[PDB]
Order: sequence, then C-alpha cells, then structure tokens
Amino acid sequence: VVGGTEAQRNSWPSQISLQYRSGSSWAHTCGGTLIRQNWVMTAAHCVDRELTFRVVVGEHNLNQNNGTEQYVGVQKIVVHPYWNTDDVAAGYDIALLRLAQSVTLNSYVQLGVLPRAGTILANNSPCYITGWGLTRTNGQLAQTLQQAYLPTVDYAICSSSSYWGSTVKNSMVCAGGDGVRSGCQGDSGGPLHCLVNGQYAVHGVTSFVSRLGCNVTRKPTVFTRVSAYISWINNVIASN
Ligand SMILES: *C(=O)c1cc(N)ccc1[C@H](*)C(=O)OCCBr
Ligand SMILES: [Ca+2]
Repeated sequence: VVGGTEAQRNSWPSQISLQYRSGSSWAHTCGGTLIRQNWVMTAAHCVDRELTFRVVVGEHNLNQNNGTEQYVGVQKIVVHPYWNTDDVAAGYDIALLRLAQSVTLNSYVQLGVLPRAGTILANNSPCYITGWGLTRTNGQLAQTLQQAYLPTVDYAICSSSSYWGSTVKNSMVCAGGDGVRSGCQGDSGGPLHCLVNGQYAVHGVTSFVSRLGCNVTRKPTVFTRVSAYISWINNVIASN
C-alpha cells in the first residue's frame, strides 16, 4: 500500500498473508481473505507459479511474533476456469484455496463478509485497501499491516479513455487514482473493504495497477468484483 497508514491490530481480522516457501524460509507474496474457516479467497495470478503456499492468519507484523498468528498450509487450489495468465485485463483474477485445517476464530481471526450477488457500489463509495505490499513504487514491503482510504471509481468513469479505458471491464472494481494512495506489488489478492449499510464487506480482490507505477493520477487500483463471482464461490465450496 502506497501512502497508507498503519492499521490497528484488530481492525481487519479477515486479512491474511499468503506466503511461499523460499529456500529455507517463507516470504509474503500476496494478500487474501478468509471466507471460510478452511477457505481463503485471493487473486488467481497469486498462485500461477507452482510453489508451496501457506496462509498466515492473525498476522500483524510480518517480521515479528504478534502472539496471534496461525499458520496453515494449502491443501487445494481452485482457480477460476476462465483465468488466463497472459490476459489479466480479461478478468477472472480470482482463486479459492482450501486450507489443510480449520483456523480458530477469534478477535484477530474472522470471516470476511461478502456482498450480495450483482452488487454495484455507487461512485465515490467509502472503501479501504489493506495489505503488506510495497509502500512505494519499486520500494519495499511493509512490515506492518497498512491501510488506505480508497473511494471507488464507477465503471463509466474508470472505463473512460482518460482512465483505464477498455483495459477494465464490468467485472472489476476501481478505487483510488488520486496519485497519492494505492495498492502496490504484494497487495494483490487482498481485500477491498467497503462500508455498506453500516457494515464492512469485501467488494473486491486486488488485481492490478499501471505499468507506469502504483500511484498514478487517473489510474485507480483495479480489483476483481467479488459480487460477480458469488455463484461461482458458493459452487466451489459446496463441491470441494
Ligand atoms: C498481487 O497479487 C501481486 C503480488 C505480487 N507479489 C506480484 C504480482 C501481483 C499481481 C500483479 O499482477 O502484479 C504483477 C507484478 Br509487476
Ligand atoms: Ca507476526
């Protein structure tokens, strides 16, 4: 997260750290959302490589023991059938992971609330992006969970030539574009928490930013619109 603020230890209990075995250690790669006690939702592109993955729940500080962490391995990876590595602008940037075991729910570990199917937020809706991604373009990963206020940009605007143009689709969500705040590398797969009817819900999955940089004016952070995959999500969990 670029231009964000350190998040409170118990503000976003649904946030997870997706890591992969690196030699003799683990390294944060993506964010994700705990949707089930044994299911996590992330970005497809996060699990494109064939590495060993593990999920860290109740995580706050990557390089420090918070006394709240729960480490679980990934048992099964279910990417979206229409997903294609070479075409991120195509969509379908979503994957469901089945955890080896069920995590213990508590103050730091909670299930993310999903939006109802077909739900579209109005322009300039109140949202927050969370993650441990790069704090600066081409910078380094954040040690502690960061957060940034990211109002949404409606399809009509986001799809305009001055913005993302045709690169973006109706099955995506735009947020930010102020040239100051945004998602960055390592934040993707993570949640986009939006306040609807007094309650925060996960309306998107961090997908992509511009090749130019993370924080670029008129280049909002792009997310996979979760409300577009409700049916799919339910079908996967019920069958696996
Ligand atoms: C976000 O999920 C993410 C995280 C990492 N570490 C690498 C890539 C991605 C998504 C993406 O499309 O960015 C390409 C890397 Br310039
Ligand atoms: Ca920790």
